[PDB]
Amino acid sequence: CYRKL
Amino acid sequence: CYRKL
Amino acid sequence: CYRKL
Amino acid sequence: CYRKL
Amino acid sequence: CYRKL
Amino acid sequence: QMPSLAPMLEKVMPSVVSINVEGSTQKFMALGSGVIIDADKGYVVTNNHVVDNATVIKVQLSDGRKFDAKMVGKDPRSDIALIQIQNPKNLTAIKMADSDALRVGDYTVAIGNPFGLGETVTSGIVSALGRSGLNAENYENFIQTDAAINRGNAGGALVNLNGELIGINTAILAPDGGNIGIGFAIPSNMVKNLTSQMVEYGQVKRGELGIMGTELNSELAKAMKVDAQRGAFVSQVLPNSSAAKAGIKAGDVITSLNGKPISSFAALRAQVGTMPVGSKLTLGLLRDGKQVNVNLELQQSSQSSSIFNGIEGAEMSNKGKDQGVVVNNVKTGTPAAQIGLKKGDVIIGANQQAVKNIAELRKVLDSKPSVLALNIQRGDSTIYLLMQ
Amino acid sequence: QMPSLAPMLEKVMPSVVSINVEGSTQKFMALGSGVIIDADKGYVVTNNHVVDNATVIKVQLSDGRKFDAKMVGKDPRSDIALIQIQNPKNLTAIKMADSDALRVGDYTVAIGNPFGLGETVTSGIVSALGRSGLNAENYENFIQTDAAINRGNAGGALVNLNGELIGINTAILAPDGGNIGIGFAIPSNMVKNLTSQMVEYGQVKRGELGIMGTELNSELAKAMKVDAQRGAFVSQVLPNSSAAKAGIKAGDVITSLNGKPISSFAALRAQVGTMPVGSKLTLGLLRDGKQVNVNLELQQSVDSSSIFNGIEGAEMSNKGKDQGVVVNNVKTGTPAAQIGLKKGDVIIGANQQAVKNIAELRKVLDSKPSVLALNIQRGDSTIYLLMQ
Amino acid sequence: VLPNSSAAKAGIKAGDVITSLNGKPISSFAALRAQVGTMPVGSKLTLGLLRDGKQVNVNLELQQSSQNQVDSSSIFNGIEGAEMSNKGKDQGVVVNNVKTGTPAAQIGLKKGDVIIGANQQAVKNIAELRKVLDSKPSVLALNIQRGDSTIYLLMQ
Repeated sequence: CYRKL
Repeated sequence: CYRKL
Repeated sequence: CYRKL
Repeated sequence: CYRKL
Repeated sequence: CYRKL
Repeated sequence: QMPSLAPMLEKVMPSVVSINVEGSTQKFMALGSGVIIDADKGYVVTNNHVVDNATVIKVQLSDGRKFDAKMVGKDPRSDIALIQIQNPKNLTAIKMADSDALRVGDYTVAIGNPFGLGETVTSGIVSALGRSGLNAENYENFIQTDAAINRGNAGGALVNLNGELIGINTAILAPDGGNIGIGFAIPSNMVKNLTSQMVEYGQVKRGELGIMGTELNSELAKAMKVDAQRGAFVSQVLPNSSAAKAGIKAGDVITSLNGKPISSFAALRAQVGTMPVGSKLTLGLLRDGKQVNVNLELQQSSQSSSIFNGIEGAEMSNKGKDQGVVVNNVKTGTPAAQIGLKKGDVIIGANQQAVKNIAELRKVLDSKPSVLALNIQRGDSTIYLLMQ
Repeated sequence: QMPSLAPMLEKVMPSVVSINVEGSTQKFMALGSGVIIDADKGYVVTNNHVVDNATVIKVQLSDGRKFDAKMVGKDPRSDIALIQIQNPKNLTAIKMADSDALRVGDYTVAIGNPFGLGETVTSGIVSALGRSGLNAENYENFIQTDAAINRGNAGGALVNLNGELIGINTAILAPDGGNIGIGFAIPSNMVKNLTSQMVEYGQVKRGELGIMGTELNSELAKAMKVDAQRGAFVSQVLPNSSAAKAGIKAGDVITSLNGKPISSFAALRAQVGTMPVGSKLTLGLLRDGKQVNVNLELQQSVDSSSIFNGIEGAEMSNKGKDQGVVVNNVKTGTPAAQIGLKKGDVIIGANQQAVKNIAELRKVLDSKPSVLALNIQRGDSTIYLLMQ
Repeated sequence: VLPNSSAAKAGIKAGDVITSLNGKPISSFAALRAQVGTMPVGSKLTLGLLRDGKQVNVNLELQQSSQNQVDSSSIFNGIEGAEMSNKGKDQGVVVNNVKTGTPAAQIGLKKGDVIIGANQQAVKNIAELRKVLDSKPSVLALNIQRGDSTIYLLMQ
């Protein structure tokens, strides 16, 4: 699960 | 399952 | 309803 | 439903 | 299981 | 001109009866079926679990005639019971067939009283022979059939197309209490031998050969380098046993009975477990891949419910020479241990009358007094136990 | 003298076997029946729903012999699998008959192993033909029978009075898990076509004619001024398909296949779903009340779950000539869209390994790494996707 | 890396591994997320990469968010669930994200809305919006536009 900074 | 009469 | 064996 | 041959 | 005769 | 089973059935159906019984243990009522064995004497076979703990026995014929019946024998190991009609008047006996010639594929007709509706006829075929495994302690060599059989068919007849009795419908395999096409019946040859013993003695004289064993699967068959993938495997022979006197050793594999192939150990145990003492039979053995035949003769094996007719849980027999009725063993929580009697007790007398054997004792059980006083002795001590 | 079925069974029953299965998924053990198709090669047909995800498979004959068997083919769309006995020694095969000559009213004999009790035979008749609908995606042309069939009968043989294989017992209609007299079997002619592809190729070469359709009811025949009330209604013919190349137009009604009438579209669909690609057959058509016959020749015939096992909902294929795995279309809310896949992506590689097509992809899926890193590209961008 | 992103402009490629921030090693991705989520916009920092077993250092500078900049809460002091940002040059506040089951979507806010005005005052940016919410009006009449249409949404 990639999240935005 | 197994039963009598 | 329908069954297998 | 639409079935295919 | 061993049975007798 | 149409093929039908009605011509045979109008002959045999009167020989099939229904059984109404009332008893208690907490009063209950149940019902089963039965087959006229001796039309003259009034002998009707049924399942022992149909007549277990039974006070009153009423039978209704196919034609609606009512009679009264009394217990004759009972055998919970094989679930075969025999009763006798009081005042037998105008009966029709049934022909018996040789079940050892039965083949899977033969047509079968089941006759009983499912749900007390009356004599109900169903059809089927022999599903299999020698089926067993419902209760490992019973002498079970059941015949499987797709004949519709439900509660009430118990003690009913399984017959062939010529009206000959092949088996007594006994139990079914039903996950829902309703027949799914799997019924089991006790073959005639078994019931033939069992009844004949109950006719003379009221009990079955259990004779044994004195051998131990277990089932032969293909796994163990490979281990002993024996070709047969099924049969009876000889574990050991007891000393002074008929097998020891005949020449049977450990490591043998039983394959046939009187030439008739063996289906399993479980069937073979029930086969001879019902034959009367002294029955001369031949067996086929297989030791070291070499076929051997031996001839044998059964021997005696020397071993409460059968005597009270209502108090179970205590095996008892006679003692020495006119030494009373010693009780062999008692089960915990049964109608016998509920009155105090324990294993080792020796019933010497009752109600001011001495008891040398089981026959002298039942002379008081038939006297049916209001209160009973059992003068047993535990060890060298003198005690009493009271009932009713 | 009595009629009996034992003579046929004594020669045919050795052909029927019982199957014991061990697998894992939550490890499980299952049991059923099988049929020897080729005695020499040891090919044994069974139900595919019996042998799925099975690690250890042992097969026990009618006489009690145990073997180990290995998988040969499987086809869940028709529920037929083929196993091979290891060390086939002294087996008995079954002769298969032409099921397309079967008629409602023929006597049937079922053979199987209900509840692991053993080889159990029951009798019945052909209730109906062409039955389908228990699982609409499956190719089912079931024969209905009142022959008794319970849990474990699966993979068993359905034979006529001569012992020739007519069908493979598959499923029952039991709201309570016990038989009530409705068994379904897949006709032998379908089993004969489905087994023959697993012998040569190990899978089924699914062929297509290239037409859409649905069942013909009595209401539709009135609108189309068609006489026949049952059959296959041609919605359309697909371009460059075998059927289109053959002269089939929309609005036609199919009536026969190889001279044999057709029971239903869902039954006709099951027929060809078993025949190998290119089989030349004859069709009965009906356009404007005139019969037209045509010979045909199947043509050859993608999801993410076809190369995934668990992740569906994204249409994908190869790009150009060794240009990666392009994504055709994705539905928002699928196991592929749950991991971010979008329509138009171009899979370049994964885990530092280049990917030119589905074949180079499937070379690394078999390596089964713990975590996967796809090097796909969306437009001018280069992105990554992770799995497991 | 997103297009027109400082990382893309700095020379950062996908599949790389970050190891340090300003020299201080990074414990995890979630920890770095919290580090930079507090740094003021334009904060100049240095990063340490590991690509094909090669160490890389980069100078970078924080940028604003044209997507999911300002969530609803910090403006209304009680209404969450709507991430929003400015449009064009004083062309309103488009809502980037609306959460399912939150106080913002409970009044009907969807993605794509473009707020032009509210309570007879044209609204061009989040400051002009907050300039009316500090007035704390009893009821709020939003002259937003969804698509080519000009609609209204009410509050309190």
